[PDB]
Amino acid sequence: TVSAEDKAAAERSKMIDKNLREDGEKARRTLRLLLLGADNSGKSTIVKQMRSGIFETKFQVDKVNFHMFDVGGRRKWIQCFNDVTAIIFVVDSSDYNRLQEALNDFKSIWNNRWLRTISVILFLNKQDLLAEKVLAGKSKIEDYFPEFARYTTPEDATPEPGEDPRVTRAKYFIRKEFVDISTASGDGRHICYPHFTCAVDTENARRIFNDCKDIILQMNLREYNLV
Amino acid sequence: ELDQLRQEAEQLKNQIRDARKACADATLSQITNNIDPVGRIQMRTRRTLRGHLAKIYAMHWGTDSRLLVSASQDGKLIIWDSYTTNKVHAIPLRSSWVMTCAYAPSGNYVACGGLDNICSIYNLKTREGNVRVSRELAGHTGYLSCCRFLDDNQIVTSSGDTTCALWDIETGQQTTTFTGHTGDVMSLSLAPDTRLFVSGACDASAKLWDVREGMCRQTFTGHESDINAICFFPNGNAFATGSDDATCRLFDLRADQELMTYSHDNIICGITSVSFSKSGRLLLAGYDDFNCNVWDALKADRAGVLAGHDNRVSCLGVTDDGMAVATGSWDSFLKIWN
Amino acid sequence: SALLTAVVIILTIAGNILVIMAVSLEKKLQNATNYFLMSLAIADMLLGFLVMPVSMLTILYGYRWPLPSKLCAVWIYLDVLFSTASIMHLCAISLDRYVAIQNPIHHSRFNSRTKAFLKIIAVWTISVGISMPIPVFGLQDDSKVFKEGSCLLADDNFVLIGSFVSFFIPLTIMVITYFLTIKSLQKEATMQSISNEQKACKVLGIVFFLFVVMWCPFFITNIMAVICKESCNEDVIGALLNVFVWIGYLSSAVNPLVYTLFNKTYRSAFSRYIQC
Amino acid sequence: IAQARKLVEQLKMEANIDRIKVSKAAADLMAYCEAHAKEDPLLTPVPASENPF
Amino acid sequence: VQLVESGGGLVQPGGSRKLSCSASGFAFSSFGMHWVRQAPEKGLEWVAYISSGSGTIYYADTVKGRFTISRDDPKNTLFLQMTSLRSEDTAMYYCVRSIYYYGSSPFDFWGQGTTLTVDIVMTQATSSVPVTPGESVSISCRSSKSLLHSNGNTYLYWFLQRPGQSPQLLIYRMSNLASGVPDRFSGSGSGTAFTLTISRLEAEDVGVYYCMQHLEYPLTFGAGTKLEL
Ligand SMILES: CCN(CC)C(=O)N[C@H]1C=C2c3cccc4[nH]cc(c34)C[C@H]2N(C)C1
Repeated sequence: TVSAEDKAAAERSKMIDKNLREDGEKARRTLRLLLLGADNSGKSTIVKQMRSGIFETKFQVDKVNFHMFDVGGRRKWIQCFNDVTAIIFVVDSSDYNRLQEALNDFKSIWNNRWLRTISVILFLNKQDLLAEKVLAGKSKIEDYFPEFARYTTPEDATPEPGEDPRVTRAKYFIRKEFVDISTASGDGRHICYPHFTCAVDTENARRIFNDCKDIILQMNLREYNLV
Repeated sequence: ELDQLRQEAEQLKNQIRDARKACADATLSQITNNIDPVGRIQMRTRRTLRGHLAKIYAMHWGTDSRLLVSASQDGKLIIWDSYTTNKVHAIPLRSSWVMTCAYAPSGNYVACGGLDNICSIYNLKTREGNVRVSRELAGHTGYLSCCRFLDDNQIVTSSGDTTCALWDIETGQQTTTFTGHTGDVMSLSLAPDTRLFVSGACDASAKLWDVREGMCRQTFTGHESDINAICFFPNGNAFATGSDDATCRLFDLRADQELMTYSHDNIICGITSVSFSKSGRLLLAGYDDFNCNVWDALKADRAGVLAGHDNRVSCLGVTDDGMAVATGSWDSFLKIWN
Repeated sequence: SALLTAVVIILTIAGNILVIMAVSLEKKLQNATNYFLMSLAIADMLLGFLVMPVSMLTILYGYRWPLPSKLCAVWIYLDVLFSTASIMHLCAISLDRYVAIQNPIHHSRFNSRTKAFLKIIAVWTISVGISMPIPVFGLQDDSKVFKEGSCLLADDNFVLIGSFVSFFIPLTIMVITYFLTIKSLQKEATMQSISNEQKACKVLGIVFFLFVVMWCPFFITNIMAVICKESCNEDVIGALLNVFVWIGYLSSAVNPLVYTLFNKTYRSAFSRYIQC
Repeated sequence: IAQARKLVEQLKMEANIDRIKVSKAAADLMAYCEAHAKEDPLLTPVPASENPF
Repeated sequence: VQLVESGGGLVQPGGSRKLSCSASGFAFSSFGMHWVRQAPEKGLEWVAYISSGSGTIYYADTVKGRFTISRDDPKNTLFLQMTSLRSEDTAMYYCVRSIYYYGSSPFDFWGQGTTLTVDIVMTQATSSVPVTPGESVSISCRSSKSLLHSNGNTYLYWFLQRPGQSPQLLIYRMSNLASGVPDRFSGSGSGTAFTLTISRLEAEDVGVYYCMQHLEYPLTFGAGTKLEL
């Protein structure tokens, strides 16, 4: 009870399915990331290794492969990116005036209900600019932030050789405030990876590959019932 | 002087509140009390459509009531035959992020759009046996949220730039621009006559527009948060809306006021989609709890539940004949219920 | 008395059944990894219902055959097949975990839900081949499997070669994998990442020790008997083996609970069904 | 500012519109549903022979 | 869209030959392809079919065991190998393209043809009807078995061959009209009885008209009716 033309239509449908499956296999070989910044960040120059609605960049390290997206063309469109591997957030360390605005933006992203299981890599840019302002002594962080004066750099903390004690106290002070928000909210689901960078630095791409290797390992321990 | 004008604006709003209070003679509840209840409605899944490898954002039904289109974030658009569950066509898209899809009344064309900020038209019937892009429409400065076709050469679009537009496909340019919202526009519905349309926005308000003269006839308020869905009653004299405050409301064009609200204490999640049956007796809604609830429009009592998804329900549709309902989800599947 | 043996049979059937129900009545547990676990469960439940009850009757009846004389080979065949399968599953779970930990990105790229089926086919195919000679060369000569009503194996060449292939080669692979996996987590340590790594090391160790303590005692004493002639020691040797085989069966009850409880989702599901 | 005087004109346009009482509007919608009741498949299940699914 | 065919000539009986068709202007891979022949003073008869993807191949009983069909998708070519030739094989061979999906039109385009010199029964009784410009005419076809199916579709097709040229589709599935065809033509019928009506007849409507069935394989055709001024 079946037509000759009906059998031929079913054969066309099966061929369409084979092509769709092959395209899906190509995707599981690639990793996707989202870039967020405030325009004084310098976010575009972060990846010097390689290169209106949306902009894209492609790069590769050690045979693994990566793609990055910036929607510079946020409450409603952020829902689409709930399956990305990680989110990269950039801030300018030297601007004391705009620091509180940056902290408030980070809290909203960390506590968003569609981004509960996504980890964040934090980049603190313009670390050369911060050093000259601290040494010059004209501008004081204490005026913008009252608690800085009653602060001591951690006892076991170690700084790179040559850096003045004053810079080590100031750099450690700014890193601590962002990590505090991360500890306060989501637990057992997501971590923040914090780094300090400069425009000349060329090692940014290696650092992202290393953080992704940690993100996949932690999920596998969860899948196998070990943790 | 600016302050003086602001006082004049408030005085006019005070007069508007008084006029709609004078027309509140009775309530919909007191008129419909004697009517007998609908009963209990139970429906079953009759078909499941499998093929998409990622979450589905939109769907649309053809006027024939047998063919449908679906859009997914895997970068593909598929046309399906509901009766035999066979795939007629598959179309590759240049940008992965797509938030809307439409089917022409003639059946010769389909349209799609998203974060690219462009609406693209595709020609289904041509010699050479392939589907090809016919025109690309550009000019909006924000993401495309919805699109519907008046005819083969007319389409209306909504955007995140707070504006709506009417276009001529052959020229590629906008005949009219509709402006007045202070928040992003998320949804659009066209009347059966095709002489008027309604829009919903994140400012928590809905406006009615005349297509020929590019003007706003009336403005409606009442919701406490963003409106994500909008639909028109079959007669054309009333409409329904859904919001992230967990309630749905019904408004009347001639009275100029809200008639009823549909809500329950247990439900705390937002509403993503809305639709009506052919008679208009039943209202169907989709929620972020993975379940769809059926409501009696006249008496505001829940009548049934249709839950078949392991993720958020994103889209809903009813056929012109009235025989079946279709649902889409972030679980990558589409189901047909009767 | 003999009723104590009964507790093992009731527990194995009940525990294994609940694990099958959970994968069936939950969708968060529908990964390829959970499917291999369900295949292991089927083997342990069957051994309990079929071979393990027949063993008890032998206790009360003095090893005489209440059942017909010509069916002894069928009983011996089923035990070798079901038990060999369980040991083979555990070795594969160990080698898949190592690749996940050492190379986390490559494992994620090639887990396709087709690789689970390929692993299940190989584990069952190896077992059927080792079990198959018994009802082929031994069955024809009925005397080989009977000792004055003993219903015990008599071959002195199958026991030696078979024991090495089924247990000793799998045991050696498990020991080398364990040393490599623990060392890999330690180097990463040399943050939350560290505590999770420390909890995982403890869980892997408990599972390895259970396998060695349960199975090794029956197998070592069986091989020692064949080699010895005048260091045999007579009656006690035969008695010790009867007690040890029951201890090995108990592993079947323990294996389902150990491989599933450390996950919170499993504990919640088991509770609801038990309350029902 | 031009914006304030453009908002004023729109508010005046919406004020001068005829409106009808709620009873008439509700009574009209109830009438439409009663008339088209027998032609809705979802409200009353159709026989298996008629169903295309 | 163009289909060009070559490889033909005189052959002695018991010989072999290969015929080739070249395609341009369309997507060759997505379309199924067929072969048909017309004897020196007779009518159309089907020979073989190859599906897109090369999955399904079907043959007429007369040519089965002595003929093979193949396709080369990269080079856009189709071929027929013929062996143990007999006198009955003399005819003109054509290539036809067909696509199958809901709402599709099969048998839309036919090639010019090459010449070689070496079951449901469909009946159209009228062999000749005289005609005048400006008048309405009707043509009728009858079938041994009903062409209506439980799906609700009746499978009958109509074609016209004007003098000196290949056949052209006019109507598909009983009532539907092909693209680029004037609205004067119309089709109506019932299972086992069918009619095609032409109004306002004009010159360029003169030729032989044929009816075909696509309900089951083998595919069969009627003898044909000729309209002459
Ligand atoms: C059927 C019960 N009887 C008859 C008294 C037994 O003698 N059974 C014992 C022998 C066994 C054996 C021997 C050689 C190789 C092997 N590979 C796997 C096994 C095995 C299973 C193992 N079982 C658990 C115990």
